[PDB]
Amino acid sequence: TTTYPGVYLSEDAVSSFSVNSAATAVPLFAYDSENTNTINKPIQVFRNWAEFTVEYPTPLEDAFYTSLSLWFMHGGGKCYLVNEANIADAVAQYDDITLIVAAGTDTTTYTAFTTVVGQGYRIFGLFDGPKEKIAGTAKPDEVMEEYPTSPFGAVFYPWGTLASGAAVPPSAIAAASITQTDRTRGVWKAPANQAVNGVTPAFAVSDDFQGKYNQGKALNMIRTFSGQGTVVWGARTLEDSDNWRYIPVRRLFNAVERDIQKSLNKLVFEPNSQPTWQRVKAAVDSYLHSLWQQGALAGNTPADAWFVQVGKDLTMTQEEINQGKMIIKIGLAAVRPAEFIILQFSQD
Amino acid sequence: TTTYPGVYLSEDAVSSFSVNSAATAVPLFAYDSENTNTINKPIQVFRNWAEFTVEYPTPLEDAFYTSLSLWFMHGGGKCYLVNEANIADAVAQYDDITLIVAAGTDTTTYTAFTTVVGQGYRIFGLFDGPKEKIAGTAKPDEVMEEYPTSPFGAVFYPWGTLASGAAVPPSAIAAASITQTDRTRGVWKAPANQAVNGVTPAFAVSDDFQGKYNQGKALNMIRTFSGQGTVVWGARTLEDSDNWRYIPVRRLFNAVERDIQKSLNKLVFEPNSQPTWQRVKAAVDSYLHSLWQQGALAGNTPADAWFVQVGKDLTMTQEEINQGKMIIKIGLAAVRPAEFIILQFSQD
Amino acid sequence: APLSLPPSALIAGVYGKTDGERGVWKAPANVVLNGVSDVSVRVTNEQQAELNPKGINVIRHFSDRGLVVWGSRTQKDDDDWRYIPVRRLFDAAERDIKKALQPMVFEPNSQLTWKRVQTAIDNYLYRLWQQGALAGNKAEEAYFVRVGKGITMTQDEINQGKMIIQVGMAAVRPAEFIILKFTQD
Amino acid sequence: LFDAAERDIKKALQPMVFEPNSQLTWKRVQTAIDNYLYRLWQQGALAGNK
Amino acid sequence: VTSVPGVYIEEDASPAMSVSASATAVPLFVARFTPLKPELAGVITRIG
Amino acid sequence: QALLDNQGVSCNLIRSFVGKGVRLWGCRTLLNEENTAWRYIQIRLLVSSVEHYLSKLARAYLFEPNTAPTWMKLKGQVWTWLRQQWLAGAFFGTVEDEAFSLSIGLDETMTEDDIRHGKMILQVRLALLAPAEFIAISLTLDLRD
Repeated sequence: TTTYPGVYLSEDAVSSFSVNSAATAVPLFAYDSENTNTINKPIQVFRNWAEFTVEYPTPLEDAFYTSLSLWFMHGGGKCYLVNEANIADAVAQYDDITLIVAAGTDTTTYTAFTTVVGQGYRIFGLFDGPKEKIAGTAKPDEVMEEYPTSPFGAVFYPWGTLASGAAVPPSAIAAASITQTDRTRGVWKAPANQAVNGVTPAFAVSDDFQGKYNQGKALNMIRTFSGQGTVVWGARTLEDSDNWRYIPVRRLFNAVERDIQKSLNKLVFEPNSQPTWQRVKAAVDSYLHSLWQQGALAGNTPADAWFVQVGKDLTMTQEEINQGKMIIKIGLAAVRPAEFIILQFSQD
Repeated sequence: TTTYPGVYLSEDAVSSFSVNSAATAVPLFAYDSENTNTINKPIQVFRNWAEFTVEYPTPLEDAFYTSLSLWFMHGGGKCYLVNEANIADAVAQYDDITLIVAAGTDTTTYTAFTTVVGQGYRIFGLFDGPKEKIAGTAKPDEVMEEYPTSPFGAVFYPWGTLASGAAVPPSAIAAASITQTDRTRGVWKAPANQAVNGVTPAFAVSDDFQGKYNQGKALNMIRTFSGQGTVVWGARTLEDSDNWRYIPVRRLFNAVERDIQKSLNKLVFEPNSQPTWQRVKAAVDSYLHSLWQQGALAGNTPADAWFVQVGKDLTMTQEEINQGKMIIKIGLAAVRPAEFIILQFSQD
Repeated sequence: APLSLPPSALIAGVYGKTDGERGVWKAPANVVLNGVSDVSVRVTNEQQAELNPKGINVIRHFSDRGLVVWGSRTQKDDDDWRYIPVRRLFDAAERDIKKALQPMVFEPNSQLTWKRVQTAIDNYLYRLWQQGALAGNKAEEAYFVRVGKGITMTQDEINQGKMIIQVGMAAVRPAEFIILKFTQD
Repeated sequence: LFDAAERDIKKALQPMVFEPNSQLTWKRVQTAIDNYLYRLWQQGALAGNK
Repeated sequence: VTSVPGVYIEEDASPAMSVSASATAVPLFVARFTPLKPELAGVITRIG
Repeated sequence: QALLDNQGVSCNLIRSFVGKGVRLWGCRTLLNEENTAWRYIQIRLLVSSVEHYLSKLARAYLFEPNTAPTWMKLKGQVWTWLRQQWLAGAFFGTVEDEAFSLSIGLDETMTEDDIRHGKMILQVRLALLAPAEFIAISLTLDLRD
């Protein structure tokens, strides 16, 4: 208003915006409801190794005690611990969960995993394998119907044994390989050849028993080589479709949208006009261009690597503008692991 | 402001910086907390031989006693002695610890070692070889996996038995070679020809059992010769990698930055301006150039022997400047140790 | 027994040193609190990660240098103003030009008044640019003050007597989260 | 000669067997193979001319 | 990934590799012998 | 052996010597710091007397006019005075130009706003000496056959 004479001043209305990167690793673990040597509190929050020792002063032998001791020993960070009846509540609240691992629970865990997928929370679990010693005489399929088929998760069979103490479920071994990966070099690279320390596998599998379990589903054995030892081996998800294999290409799309959806919550109820459309289009591709130089998604002439479009008649025509909708679409081509390396000799 | 008439005054505001160099050897010593013939205080903070002798006038034969005897026989420094339970704690406190010995203590030691490198605190630990007399007919790698792989460590087999006294782990013994290495010349020089005094190896090892275990991992047996007596022998980290073999070139970058990262802590919350950025660049390069003209790092025209780059868009673009973040990057030419020697004749 | 004290009193005095030698545009963090025993509750780095978003600041304790203030973030967290100095730089640049335009508030709206105001604002941001407070490069691009009639105005708001001063700066941001990223080559 | 040239490059590609298939990996592999046959050429083992 | 302002340290990791040659020698022989110890009955043994 | 921890601020040790008297053994201020030229207590105090000496003559030139010739009147004085003092070895540098430097001028210190605020501003430069505290000996036999 301009009621009285004098010196008035106004400032800018709106400023720029951009997305903040990630967290990439916050797991919740699988407590057991019938367990005794533990607290009756369902949800615990642990931040580092310090308070875990003052809460649990004695070294135990249970599967959860051997799992968190393997998480923190390879780095690790803020990790939760919930009972196996309250996953569907704990994910919908804490707003930062990435991994649902199974610390030796199978039956009631697979139902609570596919529950929070059904609402579309964009999460990535990972499961256990069978207990001991597939004989390898026959039956390649009947050990694989007890696992929920979905593009979220792997199984990690061979059951490392932790020669210091008792056995370790392999979800903890797989979760430790992701921690020293995203801290070292990105999330688009597979938790594939980074070695773990202090864990030996109980079995020696083969070179060819990997072969018959590489199609259909994704056993993803844990095999020890000469030189580098006790390393993980194979990064494959449960389906075999040419869009959704290769666990790192799933986690790339899984973490490239949880930072855009987190940022655009302060841009709703904004006027659906022309200066909005040229500002979101100029803010998204400035995040992808920072992601293309880092080697996350492959392609020259970076108009070929991705595309962003938003407008008035290419998308969201006039009648659905009157309903308030503001629809966009972006598409990008990620990288894939070089799982097979073949090389040809000739004479020329 | 300049309120009353008269004489006001201003001065210079802010100055330059350079890094403050090093300590290069602050070893904690692997006290065994179970041990009784000793102070059951876990952490011993020790300066030199004198307060050691007012602590221990008592000639013990346990390895830490034989350590600080040997350690302070080579001069020795303000070196500490914490138990096998309080590794990470004082490391999170004391901010100086460069070396980690193995006083025959391994089990929790290796885990706590791989714990803190799981958060990566820029240290070089070093381990013991196995106790005695590999037959060497066979079994070439199965003596190694008991030790966690890292770019940080070696084992130094022969158990230099110190014929004056008790059998000393060569973690203590090779540290004396380093003790007369940094005292001689820096860190990039490999402590690989410093001869130690009065210590006898249990085993006069080989050249071939030596030579066949030069690869794979970081055996690094300590062999008596003529001339040079009971001298250290072979320098290599655990991985046989092109980035990391040759422990001083690992330990170079282990030492190259803990000065720098410390030094610039005073310099945050500063206006992220262009004339800041050039000025920051102006201090390091000369310190590098000294260190290059020291011959610590290899390479002529030393802005070839390194590089350095920091700006507005070659580094640290707009929105993360707007996010407060600054990023820099360098890369450089270092020396490599001339481990091997072949030589060619010709009659021309 | 030592008595507690809410730190909003003595933190006002530490804004009086930073504007002395360094000026307004420097975030007060590395300044050291002058005379105290200890904090009431000891905060550590693992819950610093939680409290540094939802931006609130923190008094820290260090071993070598004692107590120190830490963090310079304001409350609401869009990229418009998340930093104390970028908020306080625009707050002080307005108050000095608004106090001196008050003597000329009823003068005629002709053209020779426009070039005399546009110059006295131009010679204020240029002096402030060349002492390291506007994050512009060696070009001129830190100010675009314009007061014309074809630009920034038109005829019909002259009749309901107005002037429009479109001015804009490019402030400097504090540098936190220094990242090294060593490489081999 | 072909039996020994394969066994040395196959042993060192085994550390990089799960890396992403982008373009900067391609030029780093093609160079480390280029600098292996060139050293073997200039010591008189590949029958090529100048 | 970065919350406390501080100063952060970070390196570039890469599997950058080169190739070095081994020797084309040292066979094994499958003739009959007379071992002295029972563990030398049916396992490969390195002779220097 | 306590206070040897250089985590709290510095001291000044006093030592009784053997072949000579009790020699003073500390001059390094409680800025427990390596780079600011505000250890080495004499450095703190050398400037302050010059500050006292330049304030000594500043109040002489009090209600001056703002003219460039009137600046020059002072400019000869300090250039006269400190020259002697640097040539008295109080200051660093083998030329006077690296000893001390003056930068009063029209927009070198001031502007017309400060001319119409009557400010009279100068920029005072000095390069710094250092005492020779420690003895880093190296030997070389140099075989000579």
